Amino acid sequence: TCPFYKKIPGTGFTVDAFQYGVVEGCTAYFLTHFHSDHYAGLSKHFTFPVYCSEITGNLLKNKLHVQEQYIHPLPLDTECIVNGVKVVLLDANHCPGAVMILFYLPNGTVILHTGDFRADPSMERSLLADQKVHMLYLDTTYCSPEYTFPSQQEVIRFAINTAFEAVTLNPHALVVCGTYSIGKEKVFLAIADVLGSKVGMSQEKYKTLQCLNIPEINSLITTDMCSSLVHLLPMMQINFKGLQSHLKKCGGKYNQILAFRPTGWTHSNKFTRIADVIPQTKGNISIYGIPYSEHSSYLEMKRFVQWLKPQKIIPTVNVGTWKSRSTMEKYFREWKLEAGY
Ligand code: NI
Repeated sequence: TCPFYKKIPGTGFTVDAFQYGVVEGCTAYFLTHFHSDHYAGLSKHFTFPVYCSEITGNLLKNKLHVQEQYIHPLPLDTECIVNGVKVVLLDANHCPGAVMILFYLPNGTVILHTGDFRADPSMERSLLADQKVHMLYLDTTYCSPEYTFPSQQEVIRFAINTAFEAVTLNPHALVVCGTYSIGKEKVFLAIADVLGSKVGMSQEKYKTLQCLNIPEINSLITTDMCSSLVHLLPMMQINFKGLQSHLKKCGGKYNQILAFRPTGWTHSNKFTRIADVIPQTKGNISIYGIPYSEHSSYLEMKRFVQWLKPQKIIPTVNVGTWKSRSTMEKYFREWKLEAGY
């Protein structure tokens, strides 16, 4: 059944709860972002109101074929009424179109649901600074102090310089970037841009990127692989076998591949800086794992929660085992005591 942590008390609202059949009493289904764990169950046959950002709305229409009448896009940073309840959507700093949702309850409670987020100090000067938040429904993906990672800016810097050097040493070297969902477009766009190429991809992925209101996008991407030296591939196909495979297809136009696997956290974060990264090599093919996260580090999450001073925190991630639940509850208490709320 739909779990309590997907239900908004005092409303008929649910968040990211599309795979339980009909949910009894739900009058509006909110969708935080277009990632399959969150949208799972949506299709052309859904006939209930979906509320989401304009970008997520494009993806529901064009990729899932949900019928326009059931898609209710809302502007960000704007007080809106939904079945008689004041709500605001805010940028979640996750993937394109991803939002947090502020619910203002008739009883006077204020609830923030973060969807998936990477906390940032910039959020401390959004509409959140304006009033008190009583309940936080929190993206707890990396809620443990071993989870450090560098800034997005540091990670893009590294990838830019790595690829530029490699291609300038060898003009017949091809760059490949893995993907399996939206998000992390900056990796392949910033590399494409330093190399004066467009990025080349399948027609399915091109369609996906054309929904995202990215400015000047027609100048940045293409479906003509031949014209491009930055290729996007399914993340599955980023390994030496599927790379060699792919290298055959380019027909002697390239003799080397330099490939990137944008990972979340991996255990070399606990010993190795971004400056000191190395790839896995097999001949003319190299693979860099780079830790580009679109989720909060443990410290970023800690700071956001200590700024917000919520009265109750309900985790939405890693809730499936008693050990995780108990560990999280400990950090929540530490934070509270350190900060005096
Ligand atoms: Ni996500």
